[PDB]
Amino acid sequence: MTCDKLPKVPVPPLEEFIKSNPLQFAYVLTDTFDCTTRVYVQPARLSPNQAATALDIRGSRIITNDFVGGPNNSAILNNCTTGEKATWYFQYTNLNTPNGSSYCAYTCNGEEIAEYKCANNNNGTDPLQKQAVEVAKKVPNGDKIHYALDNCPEHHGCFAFY
Amino acid sequence: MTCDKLPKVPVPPLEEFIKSNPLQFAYVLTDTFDCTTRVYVQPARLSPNQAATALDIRGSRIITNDFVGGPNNSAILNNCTTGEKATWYFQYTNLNTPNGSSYCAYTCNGEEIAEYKCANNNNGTDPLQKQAVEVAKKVPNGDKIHYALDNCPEHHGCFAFY
Amino acid sequence: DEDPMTCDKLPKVPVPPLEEFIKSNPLQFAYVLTDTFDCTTRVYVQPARLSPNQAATALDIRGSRIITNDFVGGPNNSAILNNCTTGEKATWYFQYTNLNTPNGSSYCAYTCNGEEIAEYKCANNNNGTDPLQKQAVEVAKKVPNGDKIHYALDNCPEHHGCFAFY
Amino acid sequence: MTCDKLPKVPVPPLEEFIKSNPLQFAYVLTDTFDCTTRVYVQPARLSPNQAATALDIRGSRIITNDFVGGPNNSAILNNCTTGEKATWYFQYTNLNTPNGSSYCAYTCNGEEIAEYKCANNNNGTDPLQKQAVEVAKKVPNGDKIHYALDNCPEHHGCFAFY
Ligand SMILES: O=Cc1ccccc1
Ligand SMILES: O=Cc1ccccc1
Ligand SMILES: O=Cc1ccccc1
Ligand SMILES: O=Cc1ccccc1
Ligand SMILES: O=Cc1ccccc1
Ligand SMILES: O=Cc1ccccc1
Ligand SMILES: O=Cc1ccccc1
Ligand SMILES: O=Cc1ccccc1
Ligand SMILES: [Cl-]
Ligand SMILES: [Cl-]
Ligand SMILES: [Cl-]
Ligand SMILES: [Cl-]
Repeated sequence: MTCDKLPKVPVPPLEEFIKSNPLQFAYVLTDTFDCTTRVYVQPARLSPNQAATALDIRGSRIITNDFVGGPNNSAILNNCTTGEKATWYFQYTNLNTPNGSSYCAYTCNGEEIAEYKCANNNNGTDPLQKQAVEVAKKVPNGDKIHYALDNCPEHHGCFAFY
Repeated sequence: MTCDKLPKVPVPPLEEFIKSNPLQFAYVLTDTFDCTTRVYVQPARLSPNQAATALDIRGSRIITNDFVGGPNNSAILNNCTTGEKATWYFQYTNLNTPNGSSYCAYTCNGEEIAEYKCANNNNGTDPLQKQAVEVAKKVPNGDKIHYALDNCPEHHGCFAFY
Repeated sequence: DEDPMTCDKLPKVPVPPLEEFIKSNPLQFAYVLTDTFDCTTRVYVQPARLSPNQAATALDIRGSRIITNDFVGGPNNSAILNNCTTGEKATWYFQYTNLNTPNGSSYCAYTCNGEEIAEYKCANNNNGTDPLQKQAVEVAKKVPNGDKIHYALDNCPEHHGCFAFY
Repeated sequence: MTCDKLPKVPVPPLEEFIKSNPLQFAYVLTDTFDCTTRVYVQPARLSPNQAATALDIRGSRIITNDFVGGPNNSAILNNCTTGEKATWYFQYTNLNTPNGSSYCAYTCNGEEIAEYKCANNNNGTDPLQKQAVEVAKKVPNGDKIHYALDNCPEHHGCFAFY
């Protein structure tokens, strides 16, 4: 019912995310992650810290965050343009089923949800994603969570990018 | 001597490119691809044509091209923003050695080279990349081929993004 | 048809006559990119009588702090700024202006770092009620680096008698 | 003789002040207003009280006072930071001549001059400014009054600001 008490499933192995690539966010909190494609990237072989990278792609715009495991099934993100950190958790994951992948992740501002990302690669047909959104929408600030794929730009021959 | 008669090695399997992720371009033709990270993406599970996607990331800007294999060891690109096509080839590839990956690819304007991209994930240490750049520079328009990683922006805690 | 995708492709309307800006004084920045220009009031100033270069000045006022930039017209409907404190220059443009309407003034202005937006200032004097402003912000947020653009007027310090200053 | 007996010329229309923007203070009492530029601002469109604002700008610092007309050719100020009040008068004004603008204003501690400001946009060439300063100095505490543009910071390419 409040953000700090939401579920926190274990972060799947990185390989499970990469096998899901690319995804799209079906539901998000702020406007930032509307009409967005997610790509996960393994650490560079010469990276000293071996952090993976999450790519949030909206047309010609890209938002990049290295991330690593933290306590309590957290993912600690480092914004690659600013160096600021954010602590994220997974409400649920359901990766690489025979009907594809979905998950919902979130980051808190105390008892408020500061951001929400529900990703899938199956046109939003995972029944888990429905249940999860309904729960998160009732958390403080979660009234803002909305469907993120209405009236997105037209494509020019590519399926996942525009 | 001329672009049309450069080497055309077999395109490696996609998984070889993905296992090399992420790469940087050490030598390019146009300055669009300066200070750039390359990430490859598998086709979306629901994508009708099953085209892979090359991501060309320069700080906060991303260029995306779907691609599929064509005749004569070619890759056919589809710019996701404009819908413009281009036929590309690999001069050589050397992916996933015990010293990492490098390759050089090119597209032609008849006998001149229109674009050149030499990627690696080993700080430019593959012998083959030296040989291959010197050859491509000697072709019509390869005077414009330059080292692409001079004076790039400073990072904020991420290894391969800025 | 489709929004501009990089900062270099944003619209560039004519810089209104200085006098239209001065008649809009003072304005507040509803949306900005860096945090520097949160809780900020804009005042335009004509060139001084004895100004050798006849540059106007934009004042960005945050409580008891001020940032100042001389500006002059440039090619392609640019304004070229000179930071009065550092001598740093920057080429700006207007995404739109809608000054001195029956519902007041708004505009949005920007400066690019190539294809990314480096700074963004949307000002108004009508409590953010201009529909043009809202659509301008949506377009600008979508270019590289535009995700940092944010509402700039939350949790600003308490005033002590004055409407536009604090 | 005494501050309470100084001239009190009419407050010029606000448009006359704004047409004079910007000015510098050639003489002041307190060193607070040394090396200082004056800018006048019209009331905000939605200001309920419709007070104008006087801006005192010294490098990167600014003092702001809302002001309205009051009894006896007075301007009543409201410090925007402190909420504090001052009653000021004009000793003279000489706005928008063919040689530019000048004026001198003052506020009193009874018979002592509390603060004094003489502004101009013509490098202090207005004969009226000379005579008005000479007179102000002979007032109790008017010994403090000094040429205020000695030893001011160097500029970085702007005429009226630093
Ligand atoms: O953007 C959110 C996120 C969450 C977990 C891992 C990577 C990224
Ligand atoms: O059509 C967009 C898209 C992107 C990623 C996954 C699935 C669909
Ligand atoms: O950017 C060029 C390229 C070449 C081959 C495959 C994918 C992309
Ligand atoms: O060679 C290392 C490297 C650096 C940046 C991005 C990708 C790879
Ligand atoms: O501070 C931004 C700016 C832009 C155009 C004109 C004046 C100021
Ligand atoms: O929108 C009105 C306003 C408020 C404070 C300062 C300037 C303008
Ligand atoms: O600071 C002095 C003053 C006097 C009259 C009007 C505005 C300001
Ligand atoms: O350079 C100082 C200055 C400031 C305002 C008006 C005239 C001159
Ligand atoms: Cl996520
Ligand atoms: Cl390539
Ligand atoms: Cl501006
Ligand atoms: Cl004054």
